[PDB]
Amino acid sequence: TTVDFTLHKIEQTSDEQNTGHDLGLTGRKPVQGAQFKIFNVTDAFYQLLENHDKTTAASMISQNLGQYVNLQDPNAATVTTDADGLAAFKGLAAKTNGRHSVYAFHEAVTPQPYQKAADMIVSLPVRQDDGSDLTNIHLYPKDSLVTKNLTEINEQAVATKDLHDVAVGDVLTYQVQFQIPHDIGALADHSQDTFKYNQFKVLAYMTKEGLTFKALTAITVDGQDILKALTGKMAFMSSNDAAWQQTHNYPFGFELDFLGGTDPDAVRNLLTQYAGKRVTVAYTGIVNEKMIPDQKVGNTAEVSFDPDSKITVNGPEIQTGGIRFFKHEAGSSKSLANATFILQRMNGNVREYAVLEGVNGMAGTYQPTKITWTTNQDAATRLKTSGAETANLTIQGLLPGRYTLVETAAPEGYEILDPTTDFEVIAGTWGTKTIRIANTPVNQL
Repeated sequence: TTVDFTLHKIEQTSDEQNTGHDLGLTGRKPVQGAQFKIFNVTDAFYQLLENHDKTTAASMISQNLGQYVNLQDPNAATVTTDADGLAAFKGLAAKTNGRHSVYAFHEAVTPQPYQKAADMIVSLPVRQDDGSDLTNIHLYPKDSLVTKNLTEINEQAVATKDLHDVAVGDVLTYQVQFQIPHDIGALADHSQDTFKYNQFKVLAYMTKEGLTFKALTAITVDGQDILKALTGKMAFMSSNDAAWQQTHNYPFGFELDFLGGTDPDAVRNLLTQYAGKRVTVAYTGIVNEKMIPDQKVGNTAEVSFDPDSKITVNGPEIQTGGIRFFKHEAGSSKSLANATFILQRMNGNVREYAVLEGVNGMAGTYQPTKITWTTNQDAATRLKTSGAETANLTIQGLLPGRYTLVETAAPEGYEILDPTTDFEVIAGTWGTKTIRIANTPVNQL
């Protein structure tokens, strides 16, 4: 007599069981391209069963399957999940050497950006509220999705999306969610003293200049803050440290390893308490003067447990606005230096004026570290034009929206023509055109 195993590979995004029956239209998301191997573990299971009870025997095999079977086995039948997450092992022996057969299921390959489902075993038979046994046994393995996201801007929450308009000086809270393996505390297969896992590296980075690393806000799992307990027992590094430029050359980022630090055994035990559960690693970065327009910068995140393999996920991109002006003489393209402006906006029937930080010495181009807005007009930063050729006043790090450039003082020898120049900042770009501004020469005597 024979038996079938239908697998229903599903996505997991939270903390979470196999009745053996079909659960029908569950309304959950499938996972295609996950290879599972099958192993008959009957003999090895029953040899364990002499000393240990059934739950203990199963636990023992769940961790360290490669101890009890050969995982790199050509003989072992492999099945890959299809577009609906379906995969079936057909035609297995319901009994093996006089006992009801016990089969194990190892996820051999696990697609991006998913962590593997636990190694599960099934001891036959599975029976119902009438004593009849199943012929086809439905299993619902769970691949935990690795995510990355931008969650807060200046400590305020924001609607999740793939492209965020920022302002220079903004603090951006990013997050990386991922699973703690169910076999984290396990020892290596065929080893008494060495551990299975000896690396648990999370590596976030931008390949472009926009951000500057601030901090590592929190680490949370099961609604518990871990970081406070963790810090000093794990290897940590940001792009602010000189160690970063040796191992990487990414402009921004950080690399945390739980099992790469001073006290890896201590952490492994803590990690085991929440084994299987999903952690979240929050970190902040600040938008610097090197964040420019016509630029979309995301970060990536590389979760890994060895140098050989890694799970890579991408978060949302960020861009910021800029604008150029060309202050000229009326009826020519002669550049006019030392024309004085201030930047204005409305804030609901109320006028505000821009104050720029980190802006001294700068004349033509302005590349501030922050911008704030005051109703006291005399406190606004007075902008000066250069003698530059195609554009002699540029400003960056603005949010998209509507502004007004207000000429406070014309350059000497000239009178103001258009005192108030209304203009729109376009999302993530320098804008449609460089905005020309004429000035009338007064032929003085």
